[PDB]
Amino acid sequence: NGLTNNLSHQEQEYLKEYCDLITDLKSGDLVDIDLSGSLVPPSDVFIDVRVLKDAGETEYGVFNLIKDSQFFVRQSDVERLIQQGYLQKI
Amino acid sequence: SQFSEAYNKILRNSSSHSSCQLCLNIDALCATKMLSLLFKKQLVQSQIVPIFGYSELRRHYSQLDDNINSGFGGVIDLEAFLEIDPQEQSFRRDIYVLDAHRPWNLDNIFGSQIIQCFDDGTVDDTLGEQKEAYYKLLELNDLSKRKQRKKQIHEYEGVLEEYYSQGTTVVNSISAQIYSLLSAIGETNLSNLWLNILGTTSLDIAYAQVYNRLYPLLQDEVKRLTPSSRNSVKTPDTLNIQPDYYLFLLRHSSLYDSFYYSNYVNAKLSLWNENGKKRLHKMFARMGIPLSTAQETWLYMDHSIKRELGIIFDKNLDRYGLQDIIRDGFVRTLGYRGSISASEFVEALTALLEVGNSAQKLTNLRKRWVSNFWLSWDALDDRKVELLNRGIQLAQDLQRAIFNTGVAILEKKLIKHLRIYRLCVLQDGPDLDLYRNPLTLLRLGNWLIECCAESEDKQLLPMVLASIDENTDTYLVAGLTPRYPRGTKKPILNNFSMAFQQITAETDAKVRIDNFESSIIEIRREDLSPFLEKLTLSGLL
Amino acid sequence: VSPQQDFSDLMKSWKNERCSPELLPYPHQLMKRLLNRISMQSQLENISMGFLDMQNESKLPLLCMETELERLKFVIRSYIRCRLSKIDKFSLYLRQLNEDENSLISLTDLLKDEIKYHDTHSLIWLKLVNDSILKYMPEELQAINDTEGSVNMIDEPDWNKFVFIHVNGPPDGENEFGKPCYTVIPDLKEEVELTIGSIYVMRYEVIRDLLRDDKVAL
Amino acid sequence: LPAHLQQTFSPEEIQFIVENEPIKIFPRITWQLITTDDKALNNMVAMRSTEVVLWIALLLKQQSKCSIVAPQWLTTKELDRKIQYEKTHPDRFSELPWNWLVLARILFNKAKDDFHDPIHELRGKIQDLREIRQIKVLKGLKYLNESHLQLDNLSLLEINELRPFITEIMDKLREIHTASL
Amino acid sequence: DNTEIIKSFKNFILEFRLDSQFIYRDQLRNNILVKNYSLTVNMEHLIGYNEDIYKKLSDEPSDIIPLFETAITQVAKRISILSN
Repeated sequence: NGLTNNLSHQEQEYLKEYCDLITDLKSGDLVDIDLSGSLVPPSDVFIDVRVLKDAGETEYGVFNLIKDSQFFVRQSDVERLIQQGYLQKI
Repeated sequence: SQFSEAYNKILRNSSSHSSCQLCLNIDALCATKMLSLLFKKQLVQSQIVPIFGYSELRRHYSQLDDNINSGFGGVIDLEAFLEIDPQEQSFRRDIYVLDAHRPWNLDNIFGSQIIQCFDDGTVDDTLGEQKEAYYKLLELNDLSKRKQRKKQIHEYEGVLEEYYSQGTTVVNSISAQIYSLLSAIGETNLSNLWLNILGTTSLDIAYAQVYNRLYPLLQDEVKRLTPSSRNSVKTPDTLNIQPDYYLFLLRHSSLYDSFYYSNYVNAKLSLWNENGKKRLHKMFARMGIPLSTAQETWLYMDHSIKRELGIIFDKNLDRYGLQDIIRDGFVRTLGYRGSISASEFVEALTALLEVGNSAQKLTNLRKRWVSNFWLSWDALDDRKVELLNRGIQLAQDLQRAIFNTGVAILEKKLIKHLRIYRLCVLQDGPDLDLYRNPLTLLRLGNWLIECCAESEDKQLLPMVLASIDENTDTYLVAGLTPRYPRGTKKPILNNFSMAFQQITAETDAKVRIDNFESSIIEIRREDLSPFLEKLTLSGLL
Repeated sequence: VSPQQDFSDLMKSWKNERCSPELLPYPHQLMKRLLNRISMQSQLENISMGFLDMQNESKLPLLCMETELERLKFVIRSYIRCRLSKIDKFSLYLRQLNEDENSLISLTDLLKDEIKYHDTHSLIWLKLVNDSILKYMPEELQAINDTEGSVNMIDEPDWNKFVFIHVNGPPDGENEFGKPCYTVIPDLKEEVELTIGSIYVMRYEVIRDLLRDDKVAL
Repeated sequence: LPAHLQQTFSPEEIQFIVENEPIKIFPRITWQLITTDDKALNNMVAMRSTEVVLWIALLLKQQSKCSIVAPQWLTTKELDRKIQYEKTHPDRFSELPWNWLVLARILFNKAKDDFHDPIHELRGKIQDLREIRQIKVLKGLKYLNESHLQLDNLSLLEINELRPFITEIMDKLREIHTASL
Repeated sequence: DNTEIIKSFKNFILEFRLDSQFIYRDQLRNNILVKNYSLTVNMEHLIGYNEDIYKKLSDEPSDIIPLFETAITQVAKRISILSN
């Protein structure tokens, strides 16, 4: 998050309230956090990522996501798209 | 225009926040990789487009393009294909067209819109015909001078009709000029230089021709960079010239199989037939090599057999007329894992391109062909050997099937030895799936073309080829041209582009020009027969 | 108050945080001033937006600046998320520690985002355990805490656990008695003792005083 | 909740820690980062020594705008005297820069060009001395009991990876022992 | 002489280095702690190493087996100290 059905309903109830609660804390910071992801320290600064079944597609500029097209781009937007599994190589 | 200032102009147009915004030939890949590496070194981000479809480009460029400020195109004009329609000197967007084929499209040089002509510094030439194709053409007692003017106009139009209607072929290796340009700036990269050599070796199937005098140019680079004066043993990290031979799969396979699958040795020794079989063993009997010795891997063969190989070749192969073979071709030194001639790595990588992977299935398969390209682009690195060895061995699997089906074709003699042109078709046979790739049939046709005619006088003739399995008689038919055995004697090049334009201008029912390369076209067999009839007559050649 | 030292102490406290098995005082006095300073430089982007306006060069410190911003932001992300995790594991006992008079209450000094997530998470947690197993809530079993036996909701204030530690302390130019270095202490065994150049792993309890005093690295 | 390690620091995390190290360089130039701790300095004269933090030097080296000077302590003869001192000291783990492992890994990536023939030379030495250090750790490691652990001199990387073992064992020892009372 | 061959294979395990990694010393350093008391060498890598060494192994196997056993045990003694 990011940025089943077989399991008991009580879990989903707790789950939905938990995710709503963590979004409340995300609203609190306003730091920004972005505390659920970005686990690996960055370097340096640009990376080459390849598309994973995404076409597509936008943040700051629309980059026109194209299936099976590898790029050379900074870590930033990659962090968001990787959460959806749309990017493959890191 | 000069490359340097244009290059600086793209640098000026490169860095932006938000960024940025700007198949078969290996000759282009080398140039891409070297320049790509240069800009990544300078951290210049940009888009990478793996073009496949000749007409698909209109479905993509014209679809999603918003903030964009900045081997194909020498034939088709993109101005008509896109409909850019000049909008405001200082136009907002430019499109780079990298192409080595000549003659240039008329709309390319003159009626300059996205170009930024890439002609520098290759074809000057002259080629003074385009001057009268534009300067005279524009802007186009009075009845006499008016009829004189109209007559001269039609005269120049008649001259220009020859131009742009003739077979398109590559003139020279782009990598040479690009490396010269890069070296002008002073950069000499051991990697990049070897890659330049790789690209030049890639097109050797189409002779050299200038490449024969471009040998010292590469040799100069070999002199300008000297890894060591003397050993410097080993060193553990890190090219060299060697007496190379046209023989195929030299280093990873038995000398026996090397000739067995050799395309050059094939027709001369008539390997498909049994007569030359004993003649082959006879060549080994001259070499004094035991049959079991020939079957061993090149690595474990005795040192004596190694050092004496070239002298033995000099003392035996001449009997069969093989005297002109030994060449000083370059050999890379990566040290510890062993040296390989650029030619062999080229064959393996191209083999990696073709294997090692209603209309929706065909497009899906086309998508899979493009999918296999990135595996090759990834394969260009030296350190990633794991994947490379798979393609290296699969190359042998292909060559095995090539020479096998070849013998099958030799027994039935399906060739129609006509005076106009030879025509053939493979309507049925085992392992037809491999024939889907045009490149399969490209080299396959080449393997036939040199086989049926060595020459073997007289009058080398073009071959026709096709195959289909499903998708309602696709029958890809690719053009094929004769190969001379060193005896460019004439500027012949090609014929078919004009003929394809003439027949495609007729009723053209079910015909698909979807193939990016002009030489190959999809056609229904039902309609391929009249297509042949119209091809025979009126014969344009 | 020096940004250099603030950043030094930032990484310092981050390391101290991750090594420590249990909670530490909340440094709002510092955390706040830094969260503001980063938002200042963070907004300060403006020169980059104004740079596109001059069009009808050296962006090196620009993206370097941005880089260090997010980089330090990473550091603090691990720091905070780590504290949250620790609280999740210690939640029952920390609230029970809030119940007790002595010594230092949870509140804000030792612990705002934390207390909110604490109480809320514990709340919905109680709703999750309650609605599931305690329904079905026997009279004596109605309490979710130490009965006693065995036990629960008492874990895990263990200060006895061994952890790596490194002697480092402010120089006089106190407790340095010589000959080579400081200082003198197990309950059942004696001093070993210590030297500034070498790490001596021992009980986290005896060194707790020094961590409060900031006299030993982790 | 990353869960990893959670006790150990990730190797890449300790690499993130060593990013903080200052180092001398030789810039190609002949700024005023407002971020945090550099605060320095005016445009430096070409081929002149100036101390700067590690990661910025990595940046400048990626753009090749600086000429990194090799650390003076890293000289083969000095490692020879270290290995000498090691063969005669069964107990002491004497001198290590303590961050030197990751340094050498990084310096050989790019800074390799400035050094004089490090290739097939010191690389072997550092490996050799590394493993003899590891085993000397093992020889002192067999002695392990509460309450003392001889930590003496070691590069932080190896200490980090060996952490789970000793840390989780000693607790058991102390527990059973004190608990027996 | 006799010891030159031992020196050649000790200079093989200790002084081979492919791109950024040495492999055979790591093979032996893993195998002693495991209590293997053995070693495996890919002969194709040996042909990849040198040319005179392989023909020497090619000529007299019964004579060159002990120089391997000696080169195995001399390296094995440093790691044996490291390991009666």
